[PDB]
Amino acid sequence: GETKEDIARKEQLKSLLPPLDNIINLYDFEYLASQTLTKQAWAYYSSGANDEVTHRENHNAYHRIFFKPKILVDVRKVDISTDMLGSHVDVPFYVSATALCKLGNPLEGEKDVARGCGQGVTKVPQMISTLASCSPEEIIEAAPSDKQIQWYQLYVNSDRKITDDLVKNVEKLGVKALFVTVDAPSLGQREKDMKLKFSASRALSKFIDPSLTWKDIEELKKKTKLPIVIKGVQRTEDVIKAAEIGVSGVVLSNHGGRQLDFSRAPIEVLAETMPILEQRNLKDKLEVFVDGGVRRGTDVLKALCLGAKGVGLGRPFLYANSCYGRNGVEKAIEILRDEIEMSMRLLGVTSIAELKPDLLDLSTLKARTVGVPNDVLYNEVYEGPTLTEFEDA
Amino acid sequence: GETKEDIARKEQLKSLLPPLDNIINLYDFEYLASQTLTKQAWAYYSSGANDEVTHRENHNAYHRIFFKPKILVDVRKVDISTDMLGSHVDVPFYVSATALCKLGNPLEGEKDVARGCGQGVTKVPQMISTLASCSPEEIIEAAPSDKQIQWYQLYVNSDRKITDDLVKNVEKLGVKALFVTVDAPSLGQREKDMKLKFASRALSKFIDPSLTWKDIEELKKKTKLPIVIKGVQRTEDVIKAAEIGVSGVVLSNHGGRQLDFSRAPIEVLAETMPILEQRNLKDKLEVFVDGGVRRGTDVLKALCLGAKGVGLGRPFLYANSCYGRNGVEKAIEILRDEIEMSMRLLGVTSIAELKPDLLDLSTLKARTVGVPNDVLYNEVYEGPTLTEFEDA
Amino acid sequence: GETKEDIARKEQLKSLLPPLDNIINLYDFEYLASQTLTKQAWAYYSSGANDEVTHRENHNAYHRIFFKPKILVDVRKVDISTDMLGSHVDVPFYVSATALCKLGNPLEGEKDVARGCGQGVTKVPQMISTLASCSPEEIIEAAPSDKQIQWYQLYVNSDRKITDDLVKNVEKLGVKALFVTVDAPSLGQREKDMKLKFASRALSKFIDPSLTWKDIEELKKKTKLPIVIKGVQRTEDVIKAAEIGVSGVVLSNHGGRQLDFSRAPIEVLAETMPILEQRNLKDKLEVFVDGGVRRGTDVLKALCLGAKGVGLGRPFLYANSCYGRNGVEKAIEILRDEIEMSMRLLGVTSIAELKPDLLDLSTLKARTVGVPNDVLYNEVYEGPTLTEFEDA
Amino acid sequence: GETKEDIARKEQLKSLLPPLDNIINLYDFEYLASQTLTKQAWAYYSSGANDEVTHRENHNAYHRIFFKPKILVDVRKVDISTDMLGSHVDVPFYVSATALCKLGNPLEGEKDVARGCGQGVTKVPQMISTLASCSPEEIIEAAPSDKQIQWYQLYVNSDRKITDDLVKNVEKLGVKALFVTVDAPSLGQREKDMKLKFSASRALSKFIDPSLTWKDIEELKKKTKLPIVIKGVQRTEDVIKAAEIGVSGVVLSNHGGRQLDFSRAPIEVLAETMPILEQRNLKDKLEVFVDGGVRRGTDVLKALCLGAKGVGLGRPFLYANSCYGRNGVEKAIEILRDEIEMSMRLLGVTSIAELKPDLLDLSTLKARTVGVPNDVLYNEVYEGPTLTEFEDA
Ligand SMILES: Cc1cc2nc3c(=O)[nH]c(=O)nc-3n(C[C@H](O)[C@H](O)[C@H](O)COP(=O)(O)O)c2cc1C
Ligand SMILES: Cc1cc2nc3c(=O)[nH]c(=O)nc-3n(C[C@H](O)[C@H](O)[C@H](O)COP(=O)(O)O)c2cc1C
Ligand SMILES: Cc1cc2nc3c(=O)[nH]c(=O)nc-3n(C[C@H](O)[C@H](O)[C@H](O)COP(=O)(O)O)c2cc1C
Ligand SMILES: Cc1cc2nc3c(=O)[nH]c(=O)nc-3n(C[C@H](O)[C@H](O)[C@H](O)COP(=O)(O)O)c2cc1C
Repeated sequence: GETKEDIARKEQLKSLLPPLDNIINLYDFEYLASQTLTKQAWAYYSSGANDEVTHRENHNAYHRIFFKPKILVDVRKVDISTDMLGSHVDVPFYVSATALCKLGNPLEGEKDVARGCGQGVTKVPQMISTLASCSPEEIIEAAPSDKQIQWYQLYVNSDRKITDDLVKNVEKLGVKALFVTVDAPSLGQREKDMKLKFSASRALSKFIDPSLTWKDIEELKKKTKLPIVIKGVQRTEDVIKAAEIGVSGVVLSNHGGRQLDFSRAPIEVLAETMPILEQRNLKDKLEVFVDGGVRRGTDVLKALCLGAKGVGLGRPFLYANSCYGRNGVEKAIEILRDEIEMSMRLLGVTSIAELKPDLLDLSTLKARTVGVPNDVLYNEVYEGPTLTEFEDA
Repeated sequence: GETKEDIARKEQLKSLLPPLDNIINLYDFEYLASQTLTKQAWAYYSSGANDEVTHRENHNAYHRIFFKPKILVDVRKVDISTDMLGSHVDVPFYVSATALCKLGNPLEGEKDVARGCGQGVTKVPQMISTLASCSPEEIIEAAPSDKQIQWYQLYVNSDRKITDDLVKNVEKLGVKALFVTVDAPSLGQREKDMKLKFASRALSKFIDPSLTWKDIEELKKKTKLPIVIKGVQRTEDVIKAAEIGVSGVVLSNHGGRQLDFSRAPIEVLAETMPILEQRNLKDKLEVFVDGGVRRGTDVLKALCLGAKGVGLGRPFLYANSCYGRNGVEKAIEILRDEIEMSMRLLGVTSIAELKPDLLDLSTLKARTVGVPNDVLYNEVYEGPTLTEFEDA
Repeated sequence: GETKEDIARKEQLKSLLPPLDNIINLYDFEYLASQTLTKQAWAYYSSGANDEVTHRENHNAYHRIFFKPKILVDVRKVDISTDMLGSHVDVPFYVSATALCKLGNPLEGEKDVARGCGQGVTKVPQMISTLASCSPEEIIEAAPSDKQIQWYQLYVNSDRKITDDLVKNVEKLGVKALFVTVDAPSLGQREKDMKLKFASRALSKFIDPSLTWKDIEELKKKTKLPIVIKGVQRTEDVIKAAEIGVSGVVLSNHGGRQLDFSRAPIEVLAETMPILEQRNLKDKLEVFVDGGVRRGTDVLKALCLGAKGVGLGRPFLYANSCYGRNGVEKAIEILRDEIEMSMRLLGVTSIAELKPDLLDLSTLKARTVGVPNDVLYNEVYEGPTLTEFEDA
Repeated sequence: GETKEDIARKEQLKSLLPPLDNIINLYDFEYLASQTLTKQAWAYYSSGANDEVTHRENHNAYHRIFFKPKILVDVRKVDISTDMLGSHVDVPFYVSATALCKLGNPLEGEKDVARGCGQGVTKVPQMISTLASCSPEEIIEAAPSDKQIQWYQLYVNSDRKITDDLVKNVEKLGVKALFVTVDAPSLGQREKDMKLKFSASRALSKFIDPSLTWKDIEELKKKTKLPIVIKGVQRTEDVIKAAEIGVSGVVLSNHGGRQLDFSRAPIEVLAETMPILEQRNLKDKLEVFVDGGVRRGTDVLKALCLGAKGVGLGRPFLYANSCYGRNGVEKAIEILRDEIEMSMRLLGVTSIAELKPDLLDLSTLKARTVGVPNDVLYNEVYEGPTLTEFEDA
């Protein structure tokens, strides 16, 4: 597993971690994390399914979208607060569920992302994983603010009793909503992870029931008063099905590219979906969230302009928590918050409600390309232009 | 040819081959093979025609297709079995014909891919090349299961007697079908191959460059075995095949080893099936595709577009070369699981349910060639940097 | 900040600067500058907002446009002079406002770009920044030719008195126009800049984030100088500008230093001019563009799409920093010749003849984002190799 | 200029030149040439205008075109001969004019490309440059076969007398056609070249008259009986003008990307042009040639399928001539000849006349793209999948 030279090196790098407020963007936590986490943790956290195409595409598709900002608009004041699943929130984003947080943060785990989401002036919703390291009660008890909200992400067990009880329990504990994950009926093949464990129905586990169906969701809807959100939808047809059975929302997601490879970028699915919901006379019947590859405030703004109620982030927070703990999570939150406010100003709007599609240039949303392979001989032999040089010393 | 240093190094690497069950995907057999095979074998197996554009494009075109998976579907059970050329098969894929397998596996050659296809719980169809190292007899005799099926890939000889006899022979031996290759009337230029050995020359009397449709029509009369035209590259020829009544075609370009700039078979498949329907030829033909298939999801996409089966060449060749029969069996297991695992996440439970509504085909045509790089602008530009650790 | 090793190295490189007439293109000044400026100056000048996507896109979008040149046309004589904001100018381009020029040129700052714009045979308009290092007076006083024109770029202060006075002042001083910048109500995040120094903070009372159209309408009444709204990024705002009657706009995003993912001004220009015509606003406004312009052909494309003038920021900044006033003059000569030389090959003889039929705009919209690289497939693949020389 | 270490090194590499028949493709001559030619020659030959975008695009646009080959066709026999400007030729390609051939081949210059074009079984047309190193008569006299044809490329001089006489002269000498170049009224800026000479109307030279117009061509048409071809056309409007004044043809060209940068790939201009010539009832009134970036037989086949009468090549032959002389040129010719025949067989046709557009897939001819710039931080921090490794020795 983790060698002595591995351990020795990382321990030394951890003492050279730069001061938390020298961290400029979310990628910085990722770099530091990639150098300090154990092989196992890094592998667990950073991997995606198979070739990890979807994992990267989730992020790159945001780049097929450009802005059409308004100028000469009074932008002295800006408000990025909004509402999600019935609760008022300070920001348009949230921490999505990430199992085994103790892998990167052994002592605090999820309790630290909870403190991170409520200890600062900006209280951010935290989605709690079913497969979390810590227990539900300790995670919820660690929340430092009564104003902060927490959501419980649920995997339905083959043993429904366990699930029914867990729901009664988290509801008693005070979570504001249930996100039931449906994109993992089977475990995705994360190969970086698999290589380390060298130091078909095997992907199924009764812990997560591969037989979950819409009927099952309809019944769950009857057993609880908590808003229900179907997490992991990847096509418009299922957003419509969700709206028709009456759940509160869906999160357009592919599990951060950790499940089906070649699932589309949720931002693209979002673009296709909202207009169709209007055509089907389902506008606003559902609250639609997206996650995957979101790393910049402008990523969030694009999602909001296309109609997302909220934008989730997984890995960035995981890395912040692992390298700097609760304070890292708070920092991450501050960085994202500011990127959103500053770009909203430049966009020329002053509130989340004003983020609409006419602010986006969607004309090239479909330019997802695959180039003809490189003419290696032609390019190898070719010699490009060179810059002028300084005089010989 | 193969030097002493070459031999010394490779022999040592072969003893460091990792344990067969540490092999995660098809690319792993390729990497190992590339470091252990002889220059000649590697060059022979890994090369494509001219600039090898099509060889790579065959694979890359699969990436112009995305999935539109169904969720909240009972995927506890999944079945990837199907039927090809009248026979029931455990999987939707097969081993395509690859001549000279003894180059990578000197002792067993094709006999080892045969054992690999039937020695495990999953019996996979094996297409036997005309130019195989081993004899038809010994390759078919090597098959360990009576349930496994074998197909014979045929090159029509200028000497038709030789061909007529070979057909009677393989038919007597029990092969379930005849795949007659039509994309190699002349040998493509594999330059990696040629460098090592340092236009009427591309024609050999072995493969008759004069083969025409009439010839196929007559072959149809001389045998009872289903006939499949291997190497179709345009819709017009799929239609001609359906019209002369053969059993199927395999949309292929010889793994990019023949005409460079032939399109990705997956693309030709996407264009073809709808046209077959319009021409009232739906299901008259069984359509297979090969070329650049390396992941289960590649296979699923082909199946959703209507392919009856998906063939793989090189991947199996590499497995056979590095790990022999067990390698082939391993490759088979890897592909089998990739297909089942992703079929579940796709939200379907059988090959029949794999249809085009499961695919996002909106960008199938985004095969691009970028404007050349502005080298001075990019060279001088300095991109953003990541934060750094404190100075030790 | 700037270390001893830094200083020692750069001072030595500055004495090895090549002779000014060995400088072939604008990129050469950029390379030299990047090796000689202080970390602070380089970071300040070369940075863009966040990921710097727009900064680069501003330049790259010019490459989505190709030429459809006329041949067999008498191009013995060529004229690239034109008119901007009521004044005749020798060239179709200008020096856009760049604050803190003393960072790269401590002794002369902006006074040196002024001398550069008028000391040669080609007099180029110079836009003077509000945040310049030098004072308005001294920059205008430094102008060596009475024929050269200067424009004042203005940031409206929260304290309008300061602004009203500054306007009376620059107007008295003789500037030919007022460019009021509207794309920086808040300061963009230049991260290269920030690393060296190791959301209401992005607002300074210097640049009033509350500026609106009404404010511009009133400014129009307090001055006789033509007014140009600098920093327009969408067609709706070009139309609003035309409707309130200002003299023009400059399609710009602050050289990618403000909102990341704002589009390439050239693209916004292509979309805008035809719409202005449809709205019966043809010629009511003079439209300028800036951002990523580095070659004469970039300028020609902007002109063919209807731009009245094309501005350049960084290129001139780099020339001024490395070679001072003479560098600016050199840059001016380089761009001047690139424009004339390519206008001849384009087959036209004057700025007026630069129209869109000279451009191929069919792929203007091919701004793409590729599917991520299949790393295993590409890593394992071995491309063709070139023949080699005999073994020595 | 050329240093002692430069000279010493190159002289040694020239003795290590591999045997001529070990040369597999045109790129091989380019590599060898790039290592053996003098700085000056290489710079002169390999450079294009400004950023050299068009130079590379000329070649890459061929890659936006794919084949739709016919199978089950008797392809035992194949014929790649055709006719150009009234003469029967063994191949569908030719050597385009390249000034100063003595730069790469000091002793023989153009005389060697002439011997190379006629000494073998395949006689290839040779276009002779006005700015050639050798004299017209010696170049024409060096032709070893009476069956081989030569064309004279003309630059019209400000002093028309000189031009009128030169035409009378080359016509007396026996050239079969006049290609008058019109894409160089002014000299393009080849910067690799300029850098070496450190070891506005300055681009004009009365030697090449910048005032040439259509009228001038009409009159030239009256002063000679040789077919005239306007070399350097870059838009459809001028192909139509040429057809209307009655010249024999045009060569869709941009001077190998050595003149206007951002001129289009001639193959693309060809695709657009031929259909328009038919619509305008001008089909076959003109013979249309293309040049630029052609390096493979399939490049040639694509051009022919789109209606080109012949395909020219510049640099490849220049490099072959420079490194191996007359025999190199002959080799180059053999390589191209075979690539064309072998791929024609696989295409499923047996003669040049059968090369038509239904053999091409033109659906993506317009996918000439410019990607959104790279998200450097995201890609830098990302860590891709790795291949399995051999056991530790
Ligand atoms: C290490 C890791 C563990 C995760 N565990 C869960 C989980 O237990 N339940 C769940 O619903 N989603 C899980 N997710 C998915 C996230 O909730 C979310 O979809 C994803 O992280 C968003 O992508 P991003 O990481 O690119 O922002 C996990 C993601 C990661 C990276
Ligand atoms: C080394 C090698 C030898 C081959 N020999 C034959 C052959 O004799 N007959 C035939 O029909 N196809 C032959 N093929 C082509 C395959 O049947 C198949 O079309 C191709 O390998 C599919 O491409 P892939 O390798 O990317 O999967 C050969 C391919 C390779 C790589
Ligand atoms: C270092 C620097 C300082 C600038 N300062 C100003 C300013 O004070 N006012 C303004 O209107 N624009 C300012 N700009 C933007 C320029 O006027 C112009 O829009 C931009 O430089 C054009 O982009 P380019 O550098 O790629 O040519 C500045 C640009 C740079 C690079
Ligand atoms: C070094 C060099 C010199 C050239 N000289 C001439 C010339 O004197 N006259 C002319 O009409 N074309 C000239 N050309 C252009 C060629 O005739 C032809 O257009 C070009 O080489 C085709 O591009 P390619 O080199 O990529 O094949 C020259 C090209 C090169 C590379």
